[PDB]
Amino acid sequence: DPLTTVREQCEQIEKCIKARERLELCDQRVSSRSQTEEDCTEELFDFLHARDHCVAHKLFNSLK
Amino acid sequence: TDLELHAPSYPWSHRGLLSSLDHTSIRRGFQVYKQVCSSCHSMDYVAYRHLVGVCYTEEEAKALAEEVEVQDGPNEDGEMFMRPGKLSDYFPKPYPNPEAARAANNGALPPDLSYIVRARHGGEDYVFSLLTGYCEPPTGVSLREGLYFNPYFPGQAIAMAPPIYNEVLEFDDGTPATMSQVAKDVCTFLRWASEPEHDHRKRMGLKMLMMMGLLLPLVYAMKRHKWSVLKSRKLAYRPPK
Amino acid sequence: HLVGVCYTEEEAKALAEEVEVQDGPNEDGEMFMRPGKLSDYFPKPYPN
Amino acid sequence: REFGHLTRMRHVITYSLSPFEQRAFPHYFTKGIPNVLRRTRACILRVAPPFVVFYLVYTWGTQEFEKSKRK
Amino acid sequence: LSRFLGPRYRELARNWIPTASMWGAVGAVGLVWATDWRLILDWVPYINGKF
Amino acid sequence: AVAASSKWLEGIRKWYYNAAGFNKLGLMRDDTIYEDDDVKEAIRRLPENLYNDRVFRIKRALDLTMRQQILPKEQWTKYEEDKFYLEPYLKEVIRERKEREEWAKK
Amino acid sequence: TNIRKSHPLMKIINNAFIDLPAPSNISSWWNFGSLLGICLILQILTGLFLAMHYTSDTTTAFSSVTHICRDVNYGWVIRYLHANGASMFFICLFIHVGRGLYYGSYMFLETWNIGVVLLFTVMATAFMGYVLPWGQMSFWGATVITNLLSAIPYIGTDLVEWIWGGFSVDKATLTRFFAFHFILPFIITALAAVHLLFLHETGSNNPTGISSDMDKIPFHPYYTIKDILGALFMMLILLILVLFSPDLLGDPDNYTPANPLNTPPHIKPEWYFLFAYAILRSIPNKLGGVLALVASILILILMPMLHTSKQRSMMFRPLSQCLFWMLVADLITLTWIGGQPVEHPFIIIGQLASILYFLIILVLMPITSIIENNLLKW
Ligand code: HEC
Ligand code: HEM
Ligand code: HEM
Ligand SMILES: COC(=O)N(OC)c1ccccc1COc1ccn(-c2ccc(Cl)cc2)n1
Repeated sequence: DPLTTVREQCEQIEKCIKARERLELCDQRVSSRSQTEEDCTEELFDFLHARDHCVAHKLFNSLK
Repeated sequence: TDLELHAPSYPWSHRGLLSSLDHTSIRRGFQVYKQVCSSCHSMDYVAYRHLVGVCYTEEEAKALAEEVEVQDGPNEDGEMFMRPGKLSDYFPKPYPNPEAARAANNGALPPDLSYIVRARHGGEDYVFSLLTGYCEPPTGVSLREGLYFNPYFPGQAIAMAPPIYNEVLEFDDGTPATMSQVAKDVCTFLRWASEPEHDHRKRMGLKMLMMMGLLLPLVYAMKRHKWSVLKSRKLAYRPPK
Repeated sequence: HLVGVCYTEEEAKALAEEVEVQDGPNEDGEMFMRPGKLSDYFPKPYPN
Repeated sequence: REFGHLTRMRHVITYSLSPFEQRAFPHYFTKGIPNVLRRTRACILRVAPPFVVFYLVYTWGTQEFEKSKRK
Repeated sequence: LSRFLGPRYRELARNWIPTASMWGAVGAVGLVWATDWRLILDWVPYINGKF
Repeated sequence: AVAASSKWLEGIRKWYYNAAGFNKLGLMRDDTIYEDDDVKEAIRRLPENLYNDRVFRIKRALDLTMRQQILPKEQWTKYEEDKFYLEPYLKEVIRERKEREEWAKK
Repeated sequence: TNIRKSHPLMKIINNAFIDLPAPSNISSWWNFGSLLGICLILQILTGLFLAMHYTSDTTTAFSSVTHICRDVNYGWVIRYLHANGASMFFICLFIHVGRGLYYGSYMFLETWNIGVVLLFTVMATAFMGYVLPWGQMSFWGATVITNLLSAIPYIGTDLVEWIWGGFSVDKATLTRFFAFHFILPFIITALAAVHLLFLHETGSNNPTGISSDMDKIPFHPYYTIKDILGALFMMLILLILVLFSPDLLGDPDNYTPANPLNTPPHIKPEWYFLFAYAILRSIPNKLGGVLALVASILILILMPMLHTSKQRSMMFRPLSQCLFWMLVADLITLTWIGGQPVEHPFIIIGQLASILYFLIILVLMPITSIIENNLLKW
């Protein structure tokens, strides 16, 4: 319950939006043709690494 | 070919050099192990004599191991006479067919937990960041049926289905049982389990630093006193001309 | 330890595949019976 | 090798003072701080340039390891 | 280098190289029973030394 | 033995004399030699005034290194004042060792 | 009538520690010889405890060590005193060897050669102590030694089978590794008394490289109080690593138990073997890699023969000081490479740094001393 609201404002950081937008720019690249195994685990690692950094700075105040 | 994700740094309440453990968050964290799991994970090195003093007095530890019923030894004309557990026990173990119980888990056996934060490259920051970090499988990643996409896993597809939602549990004192109050208490557990000497070596480290603050400038004063004879001497050369 | 002293190794296993003692457990089951596995001490009579 | 059988020496005089007649701590920051700066300057061009080249190889070696697993 | 140069150095080493197989072959017989060298106990048919 | 680099290679010799620092402790070049058996025979053959000068210069330099100090710059040993007092005695000791070695093989 | 000059046992102690003539300008780099004697005694009164409560078998080794940290009283402090006390021994050994290399102490030929024997014996001992706890790093680190030990073309296949207890990974493997680890620290204690008896014939070298027979002082009280102060500063650093971060020097994957269960994410030993593991791993031949492992430690015996300078130490040799610190920076590179995976940038780097370690000692150091001889007009 505090995690799902702390994770909300951590996405509108400018370091986290341009890790999100070309994750979804590559979404319509995989299901377009048949000659591909271009996965999206590289595009999602940079999202979660930029995001979960700022979550750890703030989450432990709202707990215990 | 793909990269890996490492857990960030969480400001634990025992992260400092002279910081103790919180003795209420281990009390709440034993029960996130006691009745959310032990259906997959043993902890084959901790007993209920290890829980008295840390977080219980002995009566609340005596009342447990009577929620479990394990198989004791033999007698004459009875064969495997049993009992509920004593407090000197590794209380149950989970699944039979040992080391091949992966048929219950689709070819991947979950490991023991009594040394799991010492055995990882993240400590208890890794256990927290994987237990609360499930995602949906992204585009192009095909999954064998029985795999769940966890980005904090080396193989990127753990056979772990997520074990916690919100209020799988309710504590004894009255505490909200959200998914982050969960897994913060069981990660203050599983670290005391790996290192039960945590608060004892930090209090002994304080007494060491105060004695060496007395013993060292005084031995350096005795050395400085003897060596001042050589440090102050003068030399002269007077040959016959 | 009886082989070469007073028996050869056949004539020896057949005396071990004559008594029935309790082995350990196996999954999809419990404590089962499997007789002499060529290396077994001599069976006691009393359980206590 | 005992003390009166070591070597031959002539025409040398030494003067000394008792340890109870002097200060155990003479000039400490007046003499000592400009002395440890002369010793640092005299050895810095011999010791330090090898460890700079280890630093440049270490940065090139960890950055070209990650610009191989990327795509 | 003229460190160990000379016709004297290999003159005493001329008359010792007959008894300098007391350096190498003595090491070769010094590791027959200290080692149990397995495939060079059939150097002779004579050593059936272990049962 | 090059006449074009007569002054240039003496600049590298004077630079190396100051980069090495036995002159800051008041030492001469022959004070710093490693004493093997040929050097120990040349010390025994020195006249009595050159022996006593060498013993005091070494003792004064060992005392400076104990204190981690050096001499004032006006008391440093100059480059064109360094006397190679041991080199004639050492060339004769080595020539005698090489004579006893050609005799032992011929 | 002075009893410390005439009693048969007291006069041995007096000549060794009390009335011994010593140079007056001896630095703090000469402290690490008595520190090595403190670390060796400490590893004996702490290995007493661990071998008491111990069982060495393929079924119970990983649990016999976890019994001591929790159940055995005062066992967490003594176990991590022993694991960090061996890291302390190896840092006091590399300082000690680099001192004698820098100041030309290898010219004491008999003392230097017993030292090279002492460096081999503690290296082989500590290898047979990390195999005892039986984790992932214990298994996969031991099973790369025997691949290069069975590469010995005649006797090697029956050599490894004689030391593995008899077949392979089994109960009795850890009865010959444990036997070769209880008794090897006592050959070191007898080799250290012989090591000091040869040094007593000449006395000590000093930082200038010049003989100091005109400036000797007694050992007591000047260096007895200086060796006690330096040992107190060593106990402060050791108890800080034990009481504040007892797992800083270590690997978490050796808490995962040993089994041929699965290949580990990496294979790496302790920090004081990472320079040696990096050299053999950069040779794609299991005979060429076991020869360059022994040639990286036994190359120290050629240091008296390769000396071409007219001076003894490196205090007045500025061109040779640059090469000494290039060698130290080359061993830092091999310690980093030896904990890296075998990938693209860490093979060309790890094999050029293996070449430069031998090029400095054999070729570059004897030529540079000759160049400095010509510049001083001898
Ligand atoms: C749905 C069953 C299940 C539940 C319940 C469960 N896990 Fe697991 N877990 C698994 C499986 C399956 C594995 C084996 C991983 C593999 O080999 O893919 C595993 C392994 C693990 C690992 C090791 C992962 C790694 O990266 O090494 C950790 C840590 C772990 N479990 C923690 C927990 C904790 C803490 C809980 C209690 C909140 C828990 N698990 C509850 C399924 C479960
Ligand atoms: C268990 C290992 C060792 C012990 C206990 C030990 C002990 C000592 C002691 C007490 C001294 C005299 C004090 C000092 O100068 O520090 C000394 C000096 C010396 N040691 Fe060691 N040592 C060990 C290993 C080695 C090694 C590995 C080497 C070289 C490869 C070595 C070579 C020397 C030399 C050359 C000296 C004389 C140095 C000098 O006077 O300048 N020793 N040792
Ligand atoms: C030169 C001295 C010594 C060195 C360098 C040394 C090194 C080591 C090392 C590296 C370990 C492994 C610890 C770990 O990985 O957790 C260890 C532990 C061990 N040592 Fe030693 N040791 C020395 C002395 C001794 C002595 C004197 C004994 C026996 C009397 C001994 C017996 C053992 C045993 C049984 C272990 C068990 C594993 C453990 O408890 O961690 N060692 N030592
Ligand atoms: C603390 O133990 C480890 O680090 N061990 O061994 C269990 C380990 C663990 C994992 C991988 C490799 C090793 C060993 O790697 C090396 C590399 C060189 N030596 C060596 C050993 C003895 C001698 Cl004489 C000379 C060289 N060992």
